[PDB]
Amino acid sequence: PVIKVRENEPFDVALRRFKRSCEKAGVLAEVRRREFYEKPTTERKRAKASAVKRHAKKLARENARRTRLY
Amino acid sequence: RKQVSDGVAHIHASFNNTIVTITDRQGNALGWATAGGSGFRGSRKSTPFAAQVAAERCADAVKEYGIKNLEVMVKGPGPGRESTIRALNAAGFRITNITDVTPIPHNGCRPPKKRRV
Amino acid sequence: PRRRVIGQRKILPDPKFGSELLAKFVNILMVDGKKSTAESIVYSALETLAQRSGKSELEAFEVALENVRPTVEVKSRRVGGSTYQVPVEVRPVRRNALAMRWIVEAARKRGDKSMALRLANELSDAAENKGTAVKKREDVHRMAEANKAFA
RNA sequence: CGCGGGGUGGAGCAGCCGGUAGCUCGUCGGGCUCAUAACCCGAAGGUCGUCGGUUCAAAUCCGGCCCCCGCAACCA
RNA sequence: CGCGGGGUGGAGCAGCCGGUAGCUCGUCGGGCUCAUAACCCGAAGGUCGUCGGUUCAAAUCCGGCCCCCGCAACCA
RNA sequence: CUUGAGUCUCGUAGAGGGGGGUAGAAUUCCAGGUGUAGCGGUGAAAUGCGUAGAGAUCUGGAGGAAUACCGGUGGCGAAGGCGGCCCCCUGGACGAAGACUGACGCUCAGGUGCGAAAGCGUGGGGAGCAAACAGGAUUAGAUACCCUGGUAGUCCACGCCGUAAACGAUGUCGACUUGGAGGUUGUGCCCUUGAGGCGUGGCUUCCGGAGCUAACGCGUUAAGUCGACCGCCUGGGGAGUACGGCCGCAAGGUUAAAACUCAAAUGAAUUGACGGGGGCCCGCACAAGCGGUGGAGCAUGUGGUUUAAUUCGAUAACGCGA
RNA sequence: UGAGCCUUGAUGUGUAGGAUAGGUGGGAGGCUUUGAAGUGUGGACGCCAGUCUGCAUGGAGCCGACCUUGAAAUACCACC
Repeated sequence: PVIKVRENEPFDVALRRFKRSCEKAGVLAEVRRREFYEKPTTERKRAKASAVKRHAKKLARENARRTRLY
Repeated sequence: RKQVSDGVAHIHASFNNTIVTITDRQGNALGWATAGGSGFRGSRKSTPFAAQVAAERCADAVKEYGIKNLEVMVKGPGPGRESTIRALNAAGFRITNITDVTPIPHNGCRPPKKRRV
Repeated sequence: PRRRVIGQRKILPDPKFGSELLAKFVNILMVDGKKSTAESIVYSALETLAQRSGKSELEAFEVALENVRPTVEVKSRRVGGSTYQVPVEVRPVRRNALAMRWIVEAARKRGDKSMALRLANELSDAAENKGTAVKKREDVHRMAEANKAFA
């Protein structure tokens, strides 16, 4: 996330840009992930579980949507 | 002491404590300050405010060097990350570059075990 | 409460000076619903204070109050294992009240003989920026300052 | 006996020119705290071992004495 | 017999100068606690084995005795 | 004889296996520079490391281990498992057409092999992580959880071990039975007029029909409808234990009882209740305030004790029946 | 990089105060064309009031007992 302040650019704006860049990188997230050792099994489980959740969100909810709430 | 116009601010931002170190562009440290040093302990020094004040202190310390331009290198995850740089800006250096320098391995060493809480 | 915020009840201004704040102060002072005695005491305090500092009765009182009003107070969140006192900006209605209460407390404490006299003394102290109420205010501020990291 | 350190607030470590008279833990009050400690604020405790003098500044520089240290030498 | 440790609050471990006379669990007291083993506050329990003396400080240093230890040596 | 089974031709995708190289990031240590009082850690602390100059920061070096992003309910493998890049050796799968062989097939007790992690042996290696161990906390205690360190081990070579919730808790092979939405990898045609259009094969994720099922659910990848072969079960405990055998350096594995004992034990779903599960909401529940009780004296009721008797009851009881 | 020394320079806030008074003795005017007061500032110290001093400019005056004070002028001076 290397950044250079442009000529006649505000500080705040620059900071914001930097933040955005960082977010894009996913650096903080990566750091968080590597704080502690995740057993392979655990890693697998999370990934599959997450996937399942995503699938549920996509399809079941869509089905629900077809019918009106009131 | 020899005055220097341009330098780097290294911001080591941990979860527990922020450390700000102003150095010349070559690597040689001019001054440093910490949230733990600024009169904050435990709960207090792991905060953005603490980090900011550390930064301020650091800035104050490198007054005699007469530093105008400054590039910032931000390391680690923490509260003292955005706040610290803001503080630095306030203190009145022309911030030139804002770099992230967190050490991310490309899967290298095994981290320590996960805490059971 | 949980359900509904309610509008603060109507307060009549005192007969002598025609002030809401004064009335409030008198009420605060009062004990056992003996309002009249309390108001008399307040009046006495004012008069003596006026004599001492010059100015007016009301103006002097206001000035005194001003030196004991807190910009910031603290409250206990305690989200962690140990308790964290957090500062909070204390609102116009509340700040005025707090100062008055503190003053009253100081008066109660004080070693002088008559209540009114004590009150007057307290007021004077406040005006000058020494005494008990002022000290309390300082302490309150100090605590906030200490815990400024939390926001 | 001779010679190098110096002698303090309940103990301890106090900024070459004599005008600064402390900091830690401690005890009490309060603030916050579930607690306790940590944390914040403030408060009582001196002689500067002593006797004197150079000088308005003196414990703060010197003359002697009492001790604590350290010295290294001695002993029919 | 001789020689090294010393002899206490219901048991135990108590700060080289004799002026400090305890801490743990225990019993009572009261609210915490959905319940206590609670956290926290306070309260009754001595002789310092004993007989004496150096001294205003003594159990606290010494002379003897009774025991608990430990000693290592002995035994026709 | 050619429909099953196999062989040949050309391609295809792949973390399939074995061997040997190499790359970059990051951690650790070493040497040196800059620099100055903290660092570290937690819920909060402390142990620990620091003025003998740590932490931070820059330069150079060493060494080990693992491969960010790509990366996907993606791929490959009989299962175990397999993930940077390159080369060498090497196994399987699938498709396209043809050509050939001509039932050569399926299953398999014994038998043989492969078989995560930990563990064992001998020899290397050792950065990080970390059983054991030590200290610091926490606690009534804390031989734990948390913190600071930390050795076997993890890594490599060659042997052994032979087990795991080794799971899809679902043996293998073949045939047949409505559909939809994808993913991946081929391939035929079509103006690819464009990322497309219409098919046809392989593997694969989810939903769901008939049917099946104790229900939950399964549902063309069956737990449906059938056939072939094998493995295995016969109430719970005792027990996957003892004895004996076989195997193993050992740890142990494997095979596998009985007495005695209970009238249950179990599975799925149901209604509640509960949760230091989750969401939404309320109440002087807290918060914000004011005044009390707990200390005092007395009144009064109760417990207790006392008494010849201190009447009996209440114990959301205790100025209560009274 | 430490550290002496012949020497010639600087250095010194009790409050009274012209304000950054170390002390003794000889003393009432020392310096000024081998260039005096005012101005520009380069480097030092610092109790932020100022003090010493380099080079430039300027060319005919600044500082004395003073009023105070336990002690009087860095008016010249030697001793340290």
